[PDB]
Amino acid sequence: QLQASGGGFVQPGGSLRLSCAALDGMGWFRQAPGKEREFVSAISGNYASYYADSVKGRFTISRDNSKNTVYLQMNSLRAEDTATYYCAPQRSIYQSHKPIYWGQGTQVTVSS
Amino acid sequence: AICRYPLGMSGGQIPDEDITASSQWSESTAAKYGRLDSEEGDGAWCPEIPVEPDDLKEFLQIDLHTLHFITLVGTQGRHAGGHGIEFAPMYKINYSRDGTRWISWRNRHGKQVLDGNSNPYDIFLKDLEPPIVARFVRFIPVTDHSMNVCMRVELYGCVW
Repeated sequence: QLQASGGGFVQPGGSLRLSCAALDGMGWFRQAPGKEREFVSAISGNYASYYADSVKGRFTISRDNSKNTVYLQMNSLRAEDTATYYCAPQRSIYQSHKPIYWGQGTQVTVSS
Repeated sequence: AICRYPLGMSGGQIPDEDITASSQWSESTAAKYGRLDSEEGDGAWCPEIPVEPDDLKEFLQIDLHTLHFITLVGTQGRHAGGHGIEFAPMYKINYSRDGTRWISWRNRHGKQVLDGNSNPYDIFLKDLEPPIVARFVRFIPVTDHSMNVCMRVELYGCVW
């Protein structure tokens, strides 16, 4: 179980850095109100980083091993990016059928 | 020339029955699930893994029924809505016109093995020069160590 933090209110065009700490496979997910949880980004373990088409170029993920915390710099934030953000460990097919227990997720509001 | 049309993997035009494979880890990871952009089942086709770099015996086979031109291929891993980790870092293309006689696709230079994915999410488009003329196409995941692979594919081209 991982704990996300660092959210708040931001004007369109703005920036925000989210944090997460308690695990190689790790992903960023968000829940917009009235929408289901969707994938935002992930860092694998030759550390491969990938982003959802909706956030490509604008967002960046990076893992700290001096602080055991993964960050998400969200640049050029638009209204659509309003959601409650979460982080969870990714799994192999061998562990695909194991329940997911989410943890804390911060509110990010991108309003003018 | 310009015949880069999707042949039916994500769209569903190539039906379930036309997609076969060497083996499957589970029913949810069956061959039929290896459709580009699909999130059905456990997110991809996964064989009774892992693939051995020495013994490359696993494959995903698509039966096109009529003879096509395959100018481009597209691959993806098991994104499973951000929860999947698996993908094929490399692969090779085998193809038949009768389903009996198999040809290994080779580049203008002579290399068989194509670079695969770097993650389970992003589509990687690999051009085929010379272009393939086949009724049957096989995707063989290729590795450097015994790793778990998963794939979602799409073939691009046109009919004869």
